[PDB]
Amino acid sequence: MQGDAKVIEYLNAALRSELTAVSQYWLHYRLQEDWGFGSIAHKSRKESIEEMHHADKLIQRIIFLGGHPNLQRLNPLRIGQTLRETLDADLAAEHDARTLYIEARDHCEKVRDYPSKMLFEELIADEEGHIDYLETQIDLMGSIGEQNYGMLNAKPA
Amino acid sequence: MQGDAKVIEYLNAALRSELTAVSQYWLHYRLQEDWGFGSIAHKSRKESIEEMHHADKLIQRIIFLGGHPNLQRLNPLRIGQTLRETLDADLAAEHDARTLYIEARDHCEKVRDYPSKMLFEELIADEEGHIDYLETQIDLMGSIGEQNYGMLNAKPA
Amino acid sequence: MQGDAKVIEYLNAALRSELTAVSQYWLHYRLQEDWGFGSIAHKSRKESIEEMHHADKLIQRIIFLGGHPNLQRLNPLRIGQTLRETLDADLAAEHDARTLYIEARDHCEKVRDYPSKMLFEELIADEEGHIDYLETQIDLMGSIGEQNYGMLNAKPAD
Amino acid sequence: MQGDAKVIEYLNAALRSELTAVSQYWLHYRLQEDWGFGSIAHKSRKESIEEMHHADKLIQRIIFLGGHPNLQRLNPLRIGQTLRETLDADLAAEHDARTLYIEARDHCEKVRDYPSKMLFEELIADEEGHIDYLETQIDLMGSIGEQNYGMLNAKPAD
Amino acid sequence: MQGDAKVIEYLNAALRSELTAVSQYWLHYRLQEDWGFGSIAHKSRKESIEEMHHADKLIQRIIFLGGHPNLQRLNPLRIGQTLRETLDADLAAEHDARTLYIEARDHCEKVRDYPSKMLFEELIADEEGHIDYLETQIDLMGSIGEQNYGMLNAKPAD
Amino acid sequence: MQGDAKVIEYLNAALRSELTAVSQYWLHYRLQEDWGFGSIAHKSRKESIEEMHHADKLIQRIIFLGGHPNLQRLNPLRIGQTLRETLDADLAAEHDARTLYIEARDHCEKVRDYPSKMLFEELIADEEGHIDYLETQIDLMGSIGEQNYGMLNAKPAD
Amino acid sequence: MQGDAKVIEYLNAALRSELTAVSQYWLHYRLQEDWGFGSIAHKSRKESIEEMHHADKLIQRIIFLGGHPNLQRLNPLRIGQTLRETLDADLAAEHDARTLYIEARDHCEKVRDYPSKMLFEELIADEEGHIDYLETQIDLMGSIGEQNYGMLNAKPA
Ligand code: HEM
Ligand code: HEM
Ligand code: HEM
Ligand SMILES: [Fe+3]
Ligand SMILES: [Fe+3]
Ligand SMILES: [Fe+3]
Ligand SMILES: [Fe+3]
Ligand SMILES: [Fe+3]
Ligand SMILES: [Fe+3]
Ligand SMILES: [Fe+3]
Repeated sequence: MQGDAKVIEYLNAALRSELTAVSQYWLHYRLQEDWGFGSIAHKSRKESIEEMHHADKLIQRIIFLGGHPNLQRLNPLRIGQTLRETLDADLAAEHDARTLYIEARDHCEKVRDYPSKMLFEELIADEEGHIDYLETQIDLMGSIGEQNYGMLNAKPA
Repeated sequence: MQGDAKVIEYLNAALRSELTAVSQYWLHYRLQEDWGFGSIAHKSRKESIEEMHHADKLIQRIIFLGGHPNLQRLNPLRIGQTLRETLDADLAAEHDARTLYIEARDHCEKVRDYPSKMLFEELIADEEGHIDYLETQIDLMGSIGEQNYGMLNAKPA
Repeated sequence: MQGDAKVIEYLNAALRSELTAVSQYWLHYRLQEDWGFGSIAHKSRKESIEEMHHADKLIQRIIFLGGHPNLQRLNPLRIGQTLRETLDADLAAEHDARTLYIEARDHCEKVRDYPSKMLFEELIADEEGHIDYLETQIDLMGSIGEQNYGMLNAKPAD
Repeated sequence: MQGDAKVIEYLNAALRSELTAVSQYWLHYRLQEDWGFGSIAHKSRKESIEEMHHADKLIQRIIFLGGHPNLQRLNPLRIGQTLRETLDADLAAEHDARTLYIEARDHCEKVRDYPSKMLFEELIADEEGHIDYLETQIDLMGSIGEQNYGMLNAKPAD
Repeated sequence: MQGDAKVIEYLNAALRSELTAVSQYWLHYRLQEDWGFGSIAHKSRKESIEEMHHADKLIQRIIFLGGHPNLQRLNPLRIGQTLRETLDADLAAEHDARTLYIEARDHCEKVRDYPSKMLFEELIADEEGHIDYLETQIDLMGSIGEQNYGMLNAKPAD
Repeated sequence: MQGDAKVIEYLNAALRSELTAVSQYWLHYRLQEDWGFGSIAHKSRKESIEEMHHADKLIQRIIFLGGHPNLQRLNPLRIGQTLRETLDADLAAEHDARTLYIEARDHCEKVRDYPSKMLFEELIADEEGHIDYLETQIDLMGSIGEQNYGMLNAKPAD
Repeated sequence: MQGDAKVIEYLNAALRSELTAVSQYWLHYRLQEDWGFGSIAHKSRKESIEEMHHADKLIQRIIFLGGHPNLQRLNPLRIGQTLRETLDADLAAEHDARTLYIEARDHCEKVRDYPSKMLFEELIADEEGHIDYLETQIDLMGSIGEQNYGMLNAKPA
């Protein structure tokens, strides 16, 4: 069924966002494990699959509203060089992503597209959940220090 | 059955004490886990539920003696800002709490209310048990140091 | 995640509201048992634990918004002595809570803090189903007598 | 091991008041049951059995102490003539023994017979459990009418 | 159902002699055990419990008959001072009650109270089982020396 | 938890008392087996391990009171050579212990150190049940002969 | 059966040695766990029970040779104040103990009491096993350092 011409645009921008978040944590998963931190790299992995199901949902919904999901392009990817940079790249991502999901959110009701609104309500809560978790790591880290952090976050033969 | 007008007062003061200890470790459970120390925050949690069953018992006993359990007010809550302050706030609490349970204890026999006395005997042993455990943490801590302590006490993705 | 300073005072209020509720539900639990009404007593035990999870959910979130929770105080408790007074009493508490919850949800909707909004909206349903329930006991009290209602909810001497 | 002369008879008045308890309780069981009130009849029965166990512990302790248990005569029993009277009559038997037990509990403190001392401190808590129970059964009875309580404690096809 | 006045007291002397039995037996259990003779102490205990059951049946029957059980006082008990004396003293308690039971068993025949009649004809066979038992334990004792019998009935690490 | 310096010397004494007991019980274990009395031997093995837990419970607590335990020494051991001398011997040790335990509990009651008090009170029951037991073997020795008692507790050549 | 009057003396001296080793590691088990190092305190415990079965064997054997096991006295107990002192007190013990079991060993054959010799062969191998393990700890320790050591060796709520 024909859907708000703008809700779709918003849903595409969103999709460009998760798809970015996907390649970015996936790429982080593989850097952290190769650095010796396979336990945060196990998380970085599940966070990527989580974003995977996010885009899946978004594409589902667009096609519903008779739109065309632009998968073709990503936004600018951030890649840390150090554990801490990895947790910032994610934090700064989840923040941008957020600001957007609300502004898109605040639009779906105006056009009275409510299920598409509570798919932003879902995402917002997810992201914020993800924000919660990132913050704690960076508190944890800059409390016990960046090496213990890594030890705590690695594994031995 | 009508009970010593004072044993009741004592039992209420006690109740005001556990109920304080409940909100204080519960609140600590949620601060420590958000700081990255979910493993001491798992203990802080069970210690709170332990105090939960304590108040439950106290209320049971008052109502027995035909008294009126004042749940309405708590004492002054202590909240650490740092792992160590968290383990002191608890220690100083368990100490006060103790001094009291004995003085109340020493009163139940005089008025010859013995089961109410051996409910202070229970609590005293509990608290002291809890004192035992706190002390060890603060020895452990100020031996291997405050960061290892936290690492030992946290968890990774 | 630096939260809106006004959102936090609303959640802090809901906290003091729920903590209050924990206590007043838990007291009626213990009075009812001792009076005899095993059953309704067992139900108030559980509705207290209900709140126990809500008080917690509030602390969780407040802390995440960078706020500082306040368990240091609670509101005026309504403790009945008859059985109907227990039900009247709980009702009034729920109504109060819901009036607060509806208001806090609107503040959040207006700061565009949506997850707090969905907490208060999931909070409202909670209290409202509670309400539905209580209004049924009192509904049933009117019908079968303020006395057969006690026996229904009384456990036998097992 | 030779006990304090007086401890070895506090034990024997506890034995006395326990055997009467046993008889009394068991009579009510058999009464409350012929009357129609099976459930409370059954509680009445469990409680006889718990005194059976007290009696035993007392007999045991005495013999360890080199004293001679006196199961010969038992106190005057109170037998109810209605359901309401049964609980009453059982509440006084209890109030007595609890009073007895304390007075003995501290004789033991004085002669330094701390395990006897503990026995009694334990026996108190069990007679207290029973009182809290009988009281509460009176509150309930009192409030849901002494006629419905009657029926809450019956059976039909059992 | 209103019983024959006399049947409703034969039942009550059987009740009497049964409760004494119970006490007596149980005392020997606790004695025979502090002495070292655990096994016979344990038989002594099972048998207390079987009288517990007789007492009950008697109490039941009386109440059906509209009579008032009299658990108030019990017969003079015979307490042994040696293992040999315990069995002796238990053998007379038995010879008595068996004698009592028959005399009552045919009162019942005469008033036509055939189920009471049967009760007693049953109680006989159970006191007979016990006699045959105590006798036989005397034969044995008598023959393998009253010192070995002692030990055949003991335990070591139990 | 800075403990009363006098409480600690009492627990230190109980420690030396129990450590002593461990050893003397464990020696009778090994002598009895070698003499033949498998059973009573197996029992002394276990009563030694009993103490093993008490010696431990003392160390635990002392350390918690901020004290310094002393395992460096023990008291004069009583080692019998006959089987009755083993039983006599253990008795005397228990009596000694209990006299110490009763005294230490009173010191604690008076410093208002209640958990140490409840340790010594739970310690007294321990030794007293032990006593009960030993006085039964010797009780049974008097009865069946100082010789059949050995055979009872002897294991056969399996 | 009557046994070498000296093998017995040696076996008693030995017994005085294990019994010393028993109270010493048991006492160490309880100090280390109260300091926050319950995982080395779990070992210190099993090492004590191991020595328990050692004395048990020794007493068995003496009584066999128609001797009288002197349980009455212990040697001078060592008690560390710090994890490291705990691992030295044990090391110095196991060393003394050793020197002795050989000298006793070297005597059982001369008097041609061979099973009593291969009970010293057992003990020697045990002790040396125990020596092996202590050494490794003190290498491990004075390599990663005394705090990591303790962290590695403790546990959290
Ligand atoms: C009068 C005060 C309270 C009493 C008497 C009480 C009592 C209890 C009891 C008895 C249980 C578990 C039953 C069992 O398994 O044995 C329980 C569970 C629980 N309590 Fe409370 N409680 C009190 C207040 C609180 C507070 C202030 C909180 C925190 C806001 C809280 C949070 C919880 C939670 C979350 C559980 C379930 C376990 C879980 O899901 O984590 N309670 N309580
Ligand atoms: C002399 C004092 C008495 C003592 C020490 C005593 C002891 C006991 C004990 C120990 C049990 C079961 C405990 C177990 O299973 O370990 C029991 C059950 C029973 N009691 Fe007694 N009793 C006494 C007197 C009585 C009396 C007066 C009655 C009333 C008729 C009675 C009737 C029964 C019956 C019928 C049972 C079997 C119930 C069952 O366990 O299924 N007893 N008693
Ligand atoms: C002659 C001296 C001792 C001997 C021969 C001895 C022997 C034994 C043996 C053989 C076992 C376990 C049986 C098995 O499962 O294989 C044991 C267990 C035990 N031992 Fe001893 N022991 C002695 C002294 C001590 C001391 C001084 C303590 C500490 C105070 C102690 C504390 C324990 C404890 C607590 C257990 C049971 C496990 C536990 O609950 O932690 N023992 N002993
Ligand atoms: Fe997302
Ligand atoms: Fe507590
Ligand atoms: Fe709620
Ligand atoms: Fe009782
Ligand atoms: Fe019979
Ligand atoms: Fe002991
Ligand atoms: Fe060794």
